[PDB]
Amino acid sequence: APELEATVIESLARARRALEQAQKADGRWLDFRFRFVVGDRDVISSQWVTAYVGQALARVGADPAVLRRARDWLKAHAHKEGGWGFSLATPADADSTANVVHFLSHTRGEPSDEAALAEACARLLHYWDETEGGFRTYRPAEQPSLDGWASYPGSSWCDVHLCVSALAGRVLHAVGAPRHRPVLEACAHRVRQRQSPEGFWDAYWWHGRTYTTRHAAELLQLEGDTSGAVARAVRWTLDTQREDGGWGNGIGGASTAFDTALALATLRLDPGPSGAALRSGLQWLVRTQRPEGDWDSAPLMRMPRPGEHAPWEDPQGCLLLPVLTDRNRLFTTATVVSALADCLE
Repeated sequence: APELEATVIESLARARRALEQAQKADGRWLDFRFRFVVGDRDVISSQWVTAYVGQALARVGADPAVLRRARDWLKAHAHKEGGWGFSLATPADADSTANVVHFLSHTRGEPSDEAALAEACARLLHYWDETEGGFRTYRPAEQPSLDGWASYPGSSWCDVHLCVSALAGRVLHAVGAPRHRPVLEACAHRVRQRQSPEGFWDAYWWHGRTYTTRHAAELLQLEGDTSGAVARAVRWTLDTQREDGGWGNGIGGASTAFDTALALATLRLDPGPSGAALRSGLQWLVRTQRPEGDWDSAPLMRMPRPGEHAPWEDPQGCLLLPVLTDRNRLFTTATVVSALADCLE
């Protein structure tokens, strides 16, 4: 498909530019905005978003200086303990930390870079639950936090989370250290067991059915699963594509770039029946790309109340805060860039 391939290459170039140009002078990317108290300052994600955007740009061979500035920022802005989190204004967490590992997995060979990656991996494993065979996003806090961050023992913020476990397994596969293979395989076991009969997976942190599906399906493929999980996830994905060629969140949303990118990344795992669906989804992204080179964001990430242990059962009713949008479009756009790269390879 030469005409499509050229338009996807141009799309990716414009997106890479938009992401690179959004980098702050000190190397960080900022997105997400929220707070719990009206009479306070907004929390903005620095560490998580920096790692996530960095990883996506690393994957597509973006400006090595941009990438280095971001790695250096992350090294100098780790939490005192526990790795990285939304920002230094919040506790550290497994998912932010997994994204740091994922970003650093692209920089291998120099002993300093090996040390930084091994350290990040050690921090990720702090969140590993050996008894349950999954990752908990937050560790139950030692002392009650200052502004009532919901990481206390009993909070669902500290449960084993399927979305985080799926990503963390993929990330550990990218690192490729034998010592981590046991954790990686336990993550795959958990996702295999908890796939819906329909073929999707639910998420704790994500307002939809697209996110865990994408990560869990790839994890199982990387693990060589023979149980049909990947094919069922792809069939579900094919069956849920919208008439405009995009995908939405699967819980009532219209087509978004985020959901479409996740869907495409899922389809590329089993491309045999999927070629027209891949092409139409790529066309949807090409057609809807903003002039700026990014895509429109939508409400994608949900913060459940700590007393809610199954937010997927009540996505509208579980919310501590309104569903978060990445209003700077960097998280959405980084998700797209990864999918475009996947589709070009």
